[PDB]
Amino acid sequence: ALLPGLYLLPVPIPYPLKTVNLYLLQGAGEVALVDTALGTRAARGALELHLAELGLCFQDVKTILLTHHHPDHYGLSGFFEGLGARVFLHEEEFARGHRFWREPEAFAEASWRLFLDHGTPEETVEKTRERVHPPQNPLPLRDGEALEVAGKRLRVLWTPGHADGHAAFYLEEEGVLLAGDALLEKVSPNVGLWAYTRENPLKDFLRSLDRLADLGARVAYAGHFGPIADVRQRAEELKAHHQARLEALLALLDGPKTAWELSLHLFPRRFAFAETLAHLEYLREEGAVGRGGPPYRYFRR
Ligand SMILES: [Zn+2]
Ligand SMILES: [Zn+2]
Repeated sequence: ALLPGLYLLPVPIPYPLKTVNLYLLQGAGEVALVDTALGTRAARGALELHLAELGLCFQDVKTILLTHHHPDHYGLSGFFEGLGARVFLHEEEFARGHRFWREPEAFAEASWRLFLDHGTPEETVEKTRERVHPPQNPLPLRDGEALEVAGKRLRVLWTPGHADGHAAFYLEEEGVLLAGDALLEKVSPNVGLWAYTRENPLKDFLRSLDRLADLGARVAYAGHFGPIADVRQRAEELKAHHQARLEALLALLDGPKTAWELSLHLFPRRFAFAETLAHLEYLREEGAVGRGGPPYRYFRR
């Protein structure tokens, strides 16, 4: 129990992060989940056992609050919805990451072309899609809106970057931030440029870190790894981290290079590619780099 009626629920995931952190809220006769893991036997089983420990079934969870559309957070939302749960998702996900799951053919060609144009040589995504149960009627959340959930009051903080409609949930009185993947303690959360992403995802991400830095939160519980005791400090560390990565990427451009080959050294794979692309497009917008093609080869001015 992180607070009375607020519980950390670690769930195994078949991705390099290995474990996703879900948050269970119980109170005032209500039960809610922040994030849902995904449809594997190991993930479903772990979540069931967690709920059982609290005396609950899947069917007891009537409210779902999603930080973002990534499979490790969004994967079981449609399952819970099928049992009668109400699913909440930030509005900016709807035409992007949410559409990606709902309409497999909406971004398919662009997704592959983005890889190919940026030097990727000739699916795990299909395996992922099989583990994802998209909600049919999710309700759009808005930045700054206030939710009364299980006796607690949560402020919706739109924090784009890691995902377009990424939302953190902030308990203002307690100063407790449910950060999702906008902030992590050990590594940087991915900032990837995908076919459905906003124009400059890294710029969004750094502005989101600024927003969280000035928030005044007393503690952050994120989507992965351990608790974050000093939120401003970690936000400032992730700022500095990406500044170092930008400098590192500039150094790697000793000649014209593709995003694929660059991603091997900037990250000594799919996520590495998208992150590298995000950093390149940030640099290009600033004018620090240019590109020929397609096939795109980036160079340092
Ligand atoms: Zn994520
Ligand atoms: Zn995650």
